Amino acid sequence: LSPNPPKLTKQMNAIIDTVINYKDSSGRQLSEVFIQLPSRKELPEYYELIRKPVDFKKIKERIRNHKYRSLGDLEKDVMLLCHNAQTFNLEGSQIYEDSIVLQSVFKSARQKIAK
Amino acid sequence: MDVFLMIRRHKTTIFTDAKESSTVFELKRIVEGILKRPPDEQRLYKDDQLLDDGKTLGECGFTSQTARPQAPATVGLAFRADDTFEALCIEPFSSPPELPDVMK
Amino acid sequence: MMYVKLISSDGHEFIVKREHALTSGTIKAMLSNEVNFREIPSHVLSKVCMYFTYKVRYTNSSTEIPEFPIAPEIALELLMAANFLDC
Amino acid sequence: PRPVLRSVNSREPSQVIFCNRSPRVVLPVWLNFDGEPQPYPTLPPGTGRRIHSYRGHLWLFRDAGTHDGLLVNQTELFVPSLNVDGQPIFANITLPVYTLKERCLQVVRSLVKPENYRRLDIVRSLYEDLEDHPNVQKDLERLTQEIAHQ
Ligand SMILES: Cc1ncsc1-c1ccc(CNC(=O)[C@@H]2C[C@@H](O)CN2C(=O)[C@@H](NC(=O)C2(F)CC2)C(C)(C)C)c(OCCOCC[NH+]2CCN(Cc3cn4c5cccc(Br)c5c(=O)nc4n3C)CC2)c1
Repeated sequence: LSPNPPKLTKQMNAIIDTVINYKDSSGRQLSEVFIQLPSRKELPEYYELIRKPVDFKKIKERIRNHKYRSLGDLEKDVMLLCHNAQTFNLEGSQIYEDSIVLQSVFKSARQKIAK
Repeated sequence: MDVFLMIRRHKTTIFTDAKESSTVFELKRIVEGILKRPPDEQRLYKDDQLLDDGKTLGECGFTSQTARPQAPATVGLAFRADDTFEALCIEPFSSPPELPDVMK
Repeated sequence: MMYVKLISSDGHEFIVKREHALTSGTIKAMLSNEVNFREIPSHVLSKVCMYFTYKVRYTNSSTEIPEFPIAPEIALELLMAANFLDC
Repeated sequence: PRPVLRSVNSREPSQVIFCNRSPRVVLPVWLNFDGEPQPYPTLPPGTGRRIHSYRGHLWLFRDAGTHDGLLVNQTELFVPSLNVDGQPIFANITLPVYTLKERCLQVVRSLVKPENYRRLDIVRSLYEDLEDHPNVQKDLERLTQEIAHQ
């Protein structure tokens, strides 16, 4: 019924909260644009290119509904979010640049919280 | 570097442009071509100060920030009459009406 | 250079270049050297002549275009003059 | 898609410099892939920013408050080309030489409220001209017609 222990769900949302609440030297929250994916009516070109769309709202939902069974499964989707943003927006974009720093903020937070 | 002026005398106003390095004498030759009075029968002023023939427009104080196309500088003009020169007289423009309540 | 005289309702004579005064469509029609305006006063007509200088100087120009200023008291009479002169 | 004036989904990045050289607060407007206008962050007078766009993307610039049309490189629209050897493309936003009638119209619009346009002592013709506020959609209708007519 509950496939994940309380400490696993505790440390999972502790890492994602560090990525979501992260702010650069300017004071801008990098995750802001990545929290809500745009609808098919707004950006149909996003769904034509991206096969597995994902945002931070679906990642927090997947922690709440126990879909990811480990930290590696959580990373699988946080890296997919960043690769979808890079693939869609391409090199040079602020969204592409924000994705790279959010990838390192997830890995340094996983290193910190777990070990 | 162009300077945009308003040469004024009584109820006459000439709109003209000149270079900042141009002299007051060269501006008197422009007035001669328009109003047919030679430079020796003219006196040009910036406010109440008489302008020297040898001085440039920039040396008199007419620059690109102070004499723009949309807000040109005024040059006072007085012509020779009989033997002496007339007093500098620039007839002012008419006043606009009171600003309405809708704009107030 | 070719010049034209523009006379206001209160008798002020404004000597502007022919090329500058040609900015207005109404002046183009009556002019083919003098032009009289019985309903445009001097303070409005002087501001219309300042627009003709601003028009010719900054149209098709690579220098920065500054704002053409209009004071709140002259805005209404200048609008009626602009509509009547087509500029 | 389908309108004549629209951005092309090129997927080819292009680095542009937006430079506001007007005394107005500028509103960059991007025409999306269906030709619909999208507002972008405003540029204060004299401000310049390096922005990221793509090849074949249509842009136009307006006054953020008044919606008056502005020029970009002495023209209505801006489409960035390809970065030749990683060089940025420059978009110089300037003020157009407005007609005296249109400039008079702007100043009276900024001083009077829309409800009091009929209260003025001006002729009938000028009330409709004053109520005809500038907007992106009408200038697009005029431009789509102009390049389709050409
Ligand atoms: C500073 C400044 N001063 C004056 S203008 C200016 C400026 C100029 C440009 C940009 C950013 N650049 C752009 O928006 C460019 C300009 C124009 O050329 C269109 N454009 C695009 O990027 C478009 N993109 C393209 O054409 C392609 F990507 C080549 C296909 C355009 C407009 C995007 C369709 C800017 O920045 C600020 C944020 O603006 C971003 C606007 N939104 C973001 C959400 N996004 C919607 C959105 C939400 N999300 C996600 C949400 C959750 C999770 C993820 Br994982 C994603 C994700 O991955 N991607 C997106 N997006 C995209 C729609 C677009 C400020």
